[PDB]
Amino acid sequence: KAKELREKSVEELNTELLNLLREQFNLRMQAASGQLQQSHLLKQVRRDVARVKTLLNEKAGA
Amino acid sequence: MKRTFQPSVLKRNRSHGFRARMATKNGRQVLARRRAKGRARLTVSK
Amino acid sequence: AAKIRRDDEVIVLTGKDKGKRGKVKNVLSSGKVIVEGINLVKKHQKPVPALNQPGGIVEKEAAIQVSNVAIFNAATGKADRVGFRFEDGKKVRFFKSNSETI
Amino acid sequence: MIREERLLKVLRAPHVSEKASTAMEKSNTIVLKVAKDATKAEIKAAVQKLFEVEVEVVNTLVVKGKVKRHGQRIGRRSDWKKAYVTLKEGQNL
Amino acid sequence: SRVCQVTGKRPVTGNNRSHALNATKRRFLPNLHSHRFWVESEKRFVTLRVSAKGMRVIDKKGIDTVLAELRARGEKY
RNA sequence: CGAAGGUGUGCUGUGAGGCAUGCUGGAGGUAUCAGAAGUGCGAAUGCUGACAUAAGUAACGAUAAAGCGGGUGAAAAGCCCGCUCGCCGGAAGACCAAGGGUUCCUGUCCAACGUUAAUCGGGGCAGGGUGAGUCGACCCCUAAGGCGAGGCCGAAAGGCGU
RNA sequence: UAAGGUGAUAUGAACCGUUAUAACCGGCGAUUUCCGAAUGGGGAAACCCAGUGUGUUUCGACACACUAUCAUUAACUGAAUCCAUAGGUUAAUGAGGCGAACCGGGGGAACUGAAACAUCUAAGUACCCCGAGGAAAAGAAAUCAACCGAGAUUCCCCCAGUAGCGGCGAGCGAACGGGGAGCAGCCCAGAGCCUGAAUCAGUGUGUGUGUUAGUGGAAGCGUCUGGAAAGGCGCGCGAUACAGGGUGACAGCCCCGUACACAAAAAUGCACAUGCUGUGAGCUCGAUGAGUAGGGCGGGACACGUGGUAUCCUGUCUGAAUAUGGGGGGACCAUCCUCCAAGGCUAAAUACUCCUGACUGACCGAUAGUGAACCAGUACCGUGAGGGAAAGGCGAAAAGAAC
Ligand SMILES: [Mg+2]
Ligand SMILES: [Mg+2]
Ligand SMILES: [Mg+2]
Ligand SMILES: [Mg+2]
Ligand SMILES: [Mg+2]
Ligand SMILES: [Mg+2]
Ligand SMILES: [Mg+2]
Ligand SMILES: [Mg+2]
Ligand SMILES: [Mg+2]
Ligand SMILES: [Mg+2]
Ligand SMILES: [Mg+2]
Ligand SMILES: [Mg+2]
Ligand SMILES: [Mg+2]
Ligand SMILES: [Mg+2]
Ligand SMILES: [Mg+2]
Ligand SMILES: [Mg+2]
Ligand SMILES: [Mg+2]
Ligand SMILES: [Mg+2]
Ligand SMILES: [Mg+2]
Ligand SMILES: [Mg+2]
Ligand SMILES: [Mg+2]
Ligand SMILES: [Mg+2]
Ligand SMILES: [Mg+2]
Ligand SMILES: [Mg+2]
Ligand SMILES: [Mg+2]
Ligand SMILES: [Mg+2]
Ligand SMILES: [Mg+2]
Ligand SMILES: [Mg+2]
Ligand SMILES: [Mg+2]
Ligand SMILES: [Mg+2]
Ligand SMILES: [Mg+2]
Ligand SMILES: [Mg+2]
Ligand SMILES: [Mg+2]
Ligand SMILES: [Mg+2]
Ligand SMILES: [Mg+2]
Ligand SMILES: [Mg+2]
Ligand SMILES: [Mg+2]
Ligand SMILES: [Mg+2]
Ligand SMILES: [Mg+2]
Ligand SMILES: [Mg+2]
Repeated sequence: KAKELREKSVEELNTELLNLLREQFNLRMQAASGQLQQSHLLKQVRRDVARVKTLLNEKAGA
Repeated sequence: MKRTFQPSVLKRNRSHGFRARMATKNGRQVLARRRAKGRARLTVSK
Repeated sequence: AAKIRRDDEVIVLTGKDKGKRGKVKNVLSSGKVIVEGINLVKKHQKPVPALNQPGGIVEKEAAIQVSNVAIFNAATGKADRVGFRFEDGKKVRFFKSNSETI
Repeated sequence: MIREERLLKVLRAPHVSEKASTAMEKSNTIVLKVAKDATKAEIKAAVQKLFEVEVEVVNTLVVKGKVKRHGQRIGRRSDWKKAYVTLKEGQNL
Repeated sequence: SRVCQVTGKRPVTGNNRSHALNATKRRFLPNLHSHRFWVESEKRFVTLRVSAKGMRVIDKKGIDTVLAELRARGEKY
C-alpha cells in the first residue's frame, strides 16, 4: 500500500476511506463480543485509514 | 467542637483556583514557582 | 553488523559446553543466543489449571552470551572470527583465518 | 445533522450484563457503550443506519471509572457513556 | 503619572538630611501644571502636563516645534 | 590452593597498634617510601535507624442488655435464620443541602485494617449498578460584590472606574 | 541500516519480516482533541454560551472557517461647529505569553559592625520592578600628562592596603604611571559636481567546511585448577589500536570498542565567490549640537562623609560666549599646556550556563552524593503560599523450587 493508494483519485480514496471505516466498525463489534480471533486486523485497518487520510491531505492542498 | 476547616468548593476555587492565580501578577508568580518546582497539581482542580 | 546469526553453526568457547557445536535458533537483543543442544536447563514447570495442564520437569536451552560462541569454520574444523567486506554492492561476512566469504 | 464517518465512530460496543439482558427481553432495549461525546440524536441515527432497526427512544448516562490504589499510587479507569436504545415493538437485530 | 510631557522630568529620589545628618528617603517632584496652549497651526488649544521649566522650553522653541517632538516620540496630544 | 569484611586464638609493641593463624565469607586487597585529608566519639535535653524498660501492667471509647435453638465454617459470645428480652421514637426514624467520592449491589477471600475472634465488614479482589422536555444544573434575570474597552490616577509593579 | 521485529513493568495473544515499504536510526513533511498568552463572549483551568459566512443523493440541526485587545499604516465613514478635528467601521502588518545564569536601567531594607548608639557600617547588598542580547553596557577625548609626551572603550597584573576619606572611630579606599589581552574606526547637523563607485542588511545559487544517521577497523591456542577461566604454566601473534566497557574469577588477540581511514538523499550553521532589491563611495565649497555651559537653593554621584573641595548628575529658580570663542589641568588668580560639551553608530579582548556532544577528576558511593541511584517534587502535611520523606544488591543463568 501507499504507492497503490497514491495512483487512485480523490473520489476513489474517499470511497476506500468509507469502506475502511465500515470495516473498522465491524471489527470493533466483533472484538467487543469476543468473536475476533485475529486481534492484529484492528491495527492494519487503523493504519490504512491513516494512509488514506495522509494521501487525501497531500492531494487537496499541494 | 467546630473546627477551622469548613469546606465549600465554590469558596475553594474562588480563593485558590487556577483562574484566581491567573488574575493577579503575584498569583501568576505562584504558578511559575510551582511549575519550576515541577508540581503535579498547580492548584486544586476537578 | 551482527557477527553471529540465526542458523549459523557455532562452537562454544566458554562454559559447561565448551567445545560443543550447534545451530543458532534465535539471537536476542540482550547480546545472548539460544543454540540447539547447548546450555540445557531442567525447569520445574508449575501446573496451569487453565489448560487442565499438569506440572512437569522440562528440558530446554537457556540463552548463552553471544561472546561465548564462535562461528564454526567447517572447512578448517576450528573456531573462527568474522570480518566484514563489500563484495559487489552488498556487505558480506568472511572467516578471518582463511579470508573466505560465508 | 449527521454524516456517515461520525455515525461509524459513535457506537463502541454492546454492554453485557443481567440488566442489559432483561432490558432486551422485557422492554426491547439494547444496552451500548457509545462515544463519550455522542448525543442521543447521533446514537439514534447510528443505530438506525448500521443496525437497520427502528429506534423509539435513546436514554443516556455517564459511568464514572473506578479508582484502584497500588500502594502509594492510584490508578483510574475511564469514564464512559452508556446508552439504553429502545427499539420499536417489531424486534429484529 | 507626575511626568513633564516636554522635558521628561519625573519624580527623583534622594534624602532629607537633618542637622544630625540622619538620612530619610524622600522625593523631589517636578513643578507640574496642566496648561492649555493655543496652537495657531491647528486652530485648537492643546492641554499639556508640563513643568514650569518645560513651559520655558515652549517659550523658547515654540509650541509647534515641541509638539513635533511629541509626534516623533509617538506621544499623543 | 580463598581478597575485603565478620568472628576466635597465638605471638608481639610502652601505647595508639602490628603480624600469624582456625572458622565464616566469596572478589578483591595492597608492602615500602612519599603525597593529600570529609582521619579517630560516650556524652552536645546531639542527628537517623534498630532494640530494650516499665509489662504481658493500663486500657479495649457512653452502664440501651442480653438469653437460647438451628446453620455455615478448620474454628462461632460477636456472622446467617428463628423465638424471646431490652433501647430510641420532635429520634438513635425518614428525606434534602453542603462535604465526601463507589463507601452502593452481588460473588469471592481474610494476611494487614477492625482496639478481641471473625466464616462478618464502610477491609482485599472481581463483576455489576446511576436511564428525565416538565427533579436539579446549564440557561434568561439581577443583589452585595468582582472584573472592566476607552478613561482618570500613580517611579515601575499597579490603584480606581464609564 | 537490516535478519530480525510489534517501547516498559510483562508474560501471553494475534501477527510482521529475512536482500529489501519488518523493525531500528537520522533529514524533511502530514496529523496534532481540550485547557493554558488563550485571543468570539463567559468561566470555579481542561467547561458553558454565541454572531457571521459556508456545506447538506437528509439542505431541520450538527460539522467547518472567521470574529480578543493594543500599536503603526491604509480605505471608507463621520460630531458638538462652517471647514476641520474627535469619534466609528473595515483591511494589512506587528506585539502579547514562557524560560537558567550573565547584562543595562527604575526603586531599595534590616539584622549586623562601631564591643551601647544616632553620623558612619552592612550596601547600592537582599528583594521588588522594567527592558535587552548572544553577550549586554561602554566607546573614538571639551581625556590624561607636565613643558617631555600619550592617544577610544572593555578586561587582566602591578602601583598599594599606598595617597586620601573617616564620631580621623569602626571601617572605606583611589588615581598618575608601568607590564599585558585585544585593537578599528565612522556617520549626521547640506548643497553642488560626478552618479549607483567602498560598506552593511534581507535573500537566490555555487564551492569549501562544520553539525544532524552512519561504514570498515589488527592479532590465541594448548595445559592445570575450578561450577565457570580472562587466573597459573607453556609457546605464539597484533599494536599509529595496552582509552574504556562487557563476557560464569583479573582478556591487547571472545564480544562492543579504541588508533587510524572513510560517508549524506535531506535540512541547517559559518566562511569566501556570485546574482538581485534597498542603502550610498570619492571630490570641492560649506556647516560645527542653547533653555545648553555657567550660577543660587535642596539632594545625589565621585575612594573623597562640605571640607580649603575641583569634577559629574539634577528636583527647583535662573542663564552665557560663539574659534579674536569655549572646557579642563582638584578652592581661586595669572601664565603656559592641552582638548573641543550640549547629535548618533561601532567588532575584538570581558560576563554567564536551562540545554547538546566528547572527555576528565588524590570528588561521593545508598544516614554519603542531588530532596530524589528506585514511577520524587511522589507519598504525606497544610485553606493556602508552602513544606516534604522513607525506600538500591537472589543467582553466572530463573535453572524462581515439578512431585
Ligand atoms: Mg561497524
Ligand atoms: Mg423517556
Ligand atoms: Mg441524564
Ligand atoms: Mg577498602
Ligand atoms: Mg589489609
Ligand atoms: Mg603518608
Ligand atoms: Mg556511637
Ligand atoms: Mg567526652
Ligand atoms: Mg505495676
Ligand atoms: Mg492492676
Ligand atoms: Mg483492667
Ligand atoms: Mg485463627
Ligand atoms: Mg474501595
Ligand atoms: Mg455494602
Ligand atoms: Mg483481628
Ligand atoms: Mg468492600
Ligand atoms: Mg484599560
Ligand atoms: Mg475596577
Ligand atoms: Mg477570555
Ligand atoms: Mg474562547
Ligand atoms: Mg455571556
Ligand atoms: Mg461638520
Ligand atoms: Mg515577551
Ligand atoms: Mg553595635
Ligand atoms: Mg533574545
Ligand atoms: Mg551594544
Ligand atoms: Mg604638544
Ligand atoms: Mg575594593
Ligand atoms: Mg597600560
Ligand atoms: Mg599588541
Ligand atoms: Mg575489531
Ligand atoms: Mg566468583
Ligand atoms: Mg561641538
Ligand atoms: Mg560641564
Ligand atoms: Mg580646616
Ligand atoms: Mg593646579
Ligand atoms: Mg559626541
Ligand atoms: Mg553538558
Ligand atoms: Mg540520599
Ligand atoms: Mg550497606
